Amino acid sequence: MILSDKDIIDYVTSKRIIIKPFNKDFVGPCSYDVTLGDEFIIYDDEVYDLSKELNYKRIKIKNSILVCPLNYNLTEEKINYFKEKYNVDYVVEGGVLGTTNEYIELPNDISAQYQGRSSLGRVFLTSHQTAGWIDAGFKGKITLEIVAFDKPVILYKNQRIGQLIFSKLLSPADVGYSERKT
Amino acid sequence: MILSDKDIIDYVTSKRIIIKPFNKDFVGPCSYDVTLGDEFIIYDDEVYDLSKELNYKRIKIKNSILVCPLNYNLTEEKINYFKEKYNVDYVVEGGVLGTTNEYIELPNDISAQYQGRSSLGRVFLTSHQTAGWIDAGFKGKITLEIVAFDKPVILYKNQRIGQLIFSKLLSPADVGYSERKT
Amino acid sequence: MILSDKDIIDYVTSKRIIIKPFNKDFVGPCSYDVTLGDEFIIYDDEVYDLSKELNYKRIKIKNSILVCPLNYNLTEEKINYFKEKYNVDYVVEGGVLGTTNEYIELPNDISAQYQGRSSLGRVFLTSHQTAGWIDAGFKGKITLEIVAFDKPVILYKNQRIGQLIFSKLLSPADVGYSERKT
Amino acid sequence: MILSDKDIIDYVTSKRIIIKPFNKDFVGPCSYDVTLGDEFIIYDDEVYDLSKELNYKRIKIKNSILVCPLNYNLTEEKINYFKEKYNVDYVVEGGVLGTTNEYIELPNDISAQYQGRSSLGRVFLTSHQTAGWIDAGFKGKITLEIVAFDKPVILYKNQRIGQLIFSKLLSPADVGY
Amino acid sequence: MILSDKDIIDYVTSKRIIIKPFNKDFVGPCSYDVTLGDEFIIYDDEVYDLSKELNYKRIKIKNSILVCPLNYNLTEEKINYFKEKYNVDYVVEGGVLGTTNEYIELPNDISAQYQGRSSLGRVFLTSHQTAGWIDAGFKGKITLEIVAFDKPVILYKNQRIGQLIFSKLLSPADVGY
Amino acid sequence: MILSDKDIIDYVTSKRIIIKPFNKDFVGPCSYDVTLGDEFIIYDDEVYDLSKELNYKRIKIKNSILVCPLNYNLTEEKINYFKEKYNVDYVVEGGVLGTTNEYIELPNDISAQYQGRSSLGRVFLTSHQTAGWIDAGFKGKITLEIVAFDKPVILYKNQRIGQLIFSKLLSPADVGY
Ligand SMILES: Nc1ccn([C@H]2C[C@H](O)[C@@H](COP(=O)(O)OP(=O)(O)OP(=O)(O)O)O2)c(=O)n1
Ligand SMILES: Nc1ccn([C@H]2C[C@H](O)[C@@H](COP(=O)(O)OP(=O)(O)OP(=O)(O)O)O2)c(=O)n1
Ligand SMILES: Nc1ccn([C@H]2C[C@H](O)[C@@H](COP(=O)(O)OP(=O)(O)OP(=O)(O)O)O2)c(=O)n1
Repeated sequence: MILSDKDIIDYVTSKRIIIKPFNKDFVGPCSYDVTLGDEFIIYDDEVYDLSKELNYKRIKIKNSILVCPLNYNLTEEKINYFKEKYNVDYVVEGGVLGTTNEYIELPNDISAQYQGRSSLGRVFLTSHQTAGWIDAGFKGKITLEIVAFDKPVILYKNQRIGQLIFSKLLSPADVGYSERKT
Repeated sequence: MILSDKDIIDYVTSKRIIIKPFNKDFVGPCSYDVTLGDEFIIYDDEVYDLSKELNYKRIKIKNSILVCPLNYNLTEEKINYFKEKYNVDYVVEGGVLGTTNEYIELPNDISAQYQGRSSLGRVFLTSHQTAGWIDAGFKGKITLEIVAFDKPVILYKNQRIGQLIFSKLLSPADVGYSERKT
Repeated sequence: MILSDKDIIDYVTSKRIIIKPFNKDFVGPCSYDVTLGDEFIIYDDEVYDLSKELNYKRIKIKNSILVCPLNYNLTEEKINYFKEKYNVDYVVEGGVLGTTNEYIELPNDISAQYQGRSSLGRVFLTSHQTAGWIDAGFKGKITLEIVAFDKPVILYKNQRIGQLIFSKLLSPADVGYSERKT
Repeated sequence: MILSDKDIIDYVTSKRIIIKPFNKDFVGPCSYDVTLGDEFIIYDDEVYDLSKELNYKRIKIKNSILVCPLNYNLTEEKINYFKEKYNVDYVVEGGVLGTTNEYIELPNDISAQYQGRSSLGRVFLTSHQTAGWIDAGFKGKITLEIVAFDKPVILYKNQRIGQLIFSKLLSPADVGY
Repeated sequence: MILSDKDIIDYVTSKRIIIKPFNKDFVGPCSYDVTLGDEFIIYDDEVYDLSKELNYKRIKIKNSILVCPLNYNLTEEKINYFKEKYNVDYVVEGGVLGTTNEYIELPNDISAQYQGRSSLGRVFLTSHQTAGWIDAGFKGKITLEIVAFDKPVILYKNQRIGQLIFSKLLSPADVGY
Repeated sequence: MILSDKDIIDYVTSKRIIIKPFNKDFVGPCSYDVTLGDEFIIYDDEVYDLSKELNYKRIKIKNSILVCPLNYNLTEEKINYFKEKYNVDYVVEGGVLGTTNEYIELPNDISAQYQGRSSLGRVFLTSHQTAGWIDAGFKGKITLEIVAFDKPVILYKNQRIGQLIFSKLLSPADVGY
């Protein structure tokens, strides 16, 4: 069973589900809208080998960024052309990592799924390529995997980028660890 | 909890969930198969800026369409080559918008998720790049975001293209508005 | 409602849900980790027409494989360069079919969703492009659709590749057929 | 998860839950009202020994019955007094077994609970001694255990006597029997 | 699906479930304790005929009441004996209607069941004849059907008398009434 | 959501729900049958005052007990008559407290309801005065409130006396106590 708006409000009110910052107007019929942070990550390696720590570069946009499909063959000329014509702060091609502004904490009886917003899916822009299910007990912001599959797409800082859908677990889960006191 | 075939039939029978047209043979163990409409949309802009109304072209296929991966570099020669060799009515590359033939209406206690069919996923053809969850209270046909990630794929008008999975909400949702009478 | 770790263990113990081979340490708060088999499939056709039986080649890796994004333009020189530098057994570009080592059987009251692991999504590598919901009653291994969307990614035989999330059905489903005896 | 009016309607429509006879007006927010049959059973043995076959007499009423609390001492004169004053066809004291008019069949994924009617509870008349849960897979009419705890109560043939609350099972049961 | 302490707290906080008055200390693992009001109702007619309007007397107690089993034969001397020995304000035999202090309102997606307090059950005192399920959409105080089955039992004004167990409905009900 | 036979089996196997002793044959479509212990408690005070400590006598039977309705007037001759005719070890009238043989422990996500056996309900014998819901987190044997409402009923040591219906909680409870 998926939590409706009424449930989302209840759980947030009692702190069963943490959402920071929380915006009551972001609560939908059965989901909670999340927004795009201004910090992005761009990898800098020939190939990705998870056995190692990948090399990357961190950038912060003032207002917007243009995400181009892979192999868009971006040149210095094309970049300045886009920045001037569309007033974007940064221009990237291929995959780029983003983050939600929202930090969340899930209880042991709730799992959440993140999904990119439909209006962006409509222009072939995704902010997550996997199902996006999150383990009960999870604490943190949501990492976004942004990729455009047709034409370059303009994304704006703080814009609604996706939604979290909350589902009840059949039973309380062992989140992986337990803590007590002296 | 996901609705089984028995539940799907019940809800459709009592009009709790509207599906038009409805085909009882499209009801699976825990989903409902939907079909591909003959109308598609192709955007025509350098970049996609959601602040504006995107430019596009509407096409209607007589029977089939060939969807090629992005940057397939389609030329007039290649198009006629495909149309003649595979008898396809249209040839496109990159993302293309489609629609289900089916129109649905969801009650305030049901959310639905659309997923592209497995047989097509098996050939790297997707008709939705996001989770595809639909808000309770939704009314309308399903918009498809079609993209091929390996080789061109032939799609046929009216073919089963995906499935809707229905989930119960924990509580009735506020669909966003309420209506009364004089 | 999604099954928690406690439920997963219960169902596996009573054989309601079959998982072979089963590793108790693969049970998470609300999912079960699956691993990557050593056999892969690569299609060999100009276009994919589902009306026919697609041509393909089966390969078996000794330890690892390098999955490059589509149109990576792999040459014999580049392949030997990768195999020597990263010690990979095979080098492929575009979509490649894989399989989980695990074979599963789902009861008539459970549906499962497969999702690629987050650590790999983080490097733009997916092992399924659709929602990945599996019908109740399903029996078999999970077919993986592997695609890299940014840079080549190294995958290792037997590594955890994704997770199965189990959901209860609202009612028992008709899996499609029934069997009796003389 | 208790079935709401809409769910009850759905399950009856698809024959997942059988209710014969069925009246849509008996469907409440989350229950289905059942009615009192005209047939009753009165045990005639000295004590109840479940290890033995119980003797009883079958009683059928035309319109109504007066249920008196145990030890009401129903003399021959008192019974006639009650029949003429309240127009009851039969007068009994202590326990009496009745039955719903409705015959039901439950699927392997539903369990139901029978509850006596609220209005009757308020006059200390009960139609069930136990909680009233009915196994998934059950088939049959519902046996009523009628007892009055304060003063005599008149029951009418075919009157609503209680309700069935339907609950979903977490998983399908093995209704082999 | 029965609501746990955390759920009850949430539903009361957002006013999905109304409970007036409300005391957080009455919230248990999966129920909410309710208390006994000082007002009771005693029927004064010879028999219960639901087809007619019932006559009754309104009784209000200051502190406590002694509930005796039916046919306890409460002579004038016995009543005074009980009042002086147990300091009860009123002595009654057989059934007596009471009410919870708490007024509740249930949403269209919740049904509740009232259950008599365990400690009282152990002394054979019941405060409800039926299963106790309350329709989704219900509004009002809970009517108590009090009867003692073994020996007289003293009940105190405002004491915890039972509990409400809340259950989720599978779907929203049509609480038009 | 009520647990089905398969769920009960799973929860007992993983020790989520403790039942000692446990017999797989007692698992029904959606319940678990419990049995009658040989120990009973009979209160010996004039009235029940929960504000005070209750006096009682401990009774243990070898094989069976005869439960008579209240005010059955069990003279010395009547008792011997019943013992010799029905081979019962003890004869009591009114309420008697019993206990299940089974000891249980419930997890923070399950609540259980005890219900008296159907066959016994049909002979107007009840083993619980309240609805019977048991808090999540509970540990212990189940106390039985036995009362006969029609005629004397013979109960046998170790016989199935009722059943436990297990329900899932919507969320985990805070079973601190
Ligand atoms: N008030 C009642 C009483 C009984 N029954 C039904 C359900 C029971 O399963 C059946 C009686 O079965 P048994 O005669 O076999 O009684 P048992 O005690 O021997 O078995 P069980 O405990 O399963 O009822 O009748 C009913 O619908 N309403
Ligand atoms: N112990 C009780 C008894 C009753 N009620 C409430 C719920 C009932 O719906 C209402 C009584 O309604 P009616 O007077 O209309 O009784 P009816 O039998 O005629 O209708 P119903 O079967 O719906 O109760 O009072 C309650 O909260 N506690
Ligand atoms: N038939 C019964 C009666 C009681 N109990 C258990 C569950 C109760 O929580 C406990 C009795 O607790 P108390 O002695 O504290 O009774 P109280 O009324 O004071 O508290 P509570 O209302 O929680 O029971 O015994 C049981 O399993 N079966």
